[PDB]
Amino acid sequence: ASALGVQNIGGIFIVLAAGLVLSVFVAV
Amino acid sequence: YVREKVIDFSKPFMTLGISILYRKPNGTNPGVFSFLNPLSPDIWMYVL
Repeated sequence: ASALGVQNIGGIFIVLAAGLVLSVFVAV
Repeated sequence: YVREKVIDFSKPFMTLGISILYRKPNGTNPGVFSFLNPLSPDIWMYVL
């Protein structure tokens, strides 16, 4: 079939958001 | 030959073959949305 995200790409955005929050937490 | 055991046949006019018939419509598609066809609009919202 065609291409999607979600199954293994859908958890990498959690890593992106956690990295953004942790980078802000270092930057304080 | 199965029918030939039942009834007689003459010499045939020409040999008749079996071949495949299917039209070829094909078509076109602009790449401005089909180029990003793996990139579903949920992933477009994720990247945005």
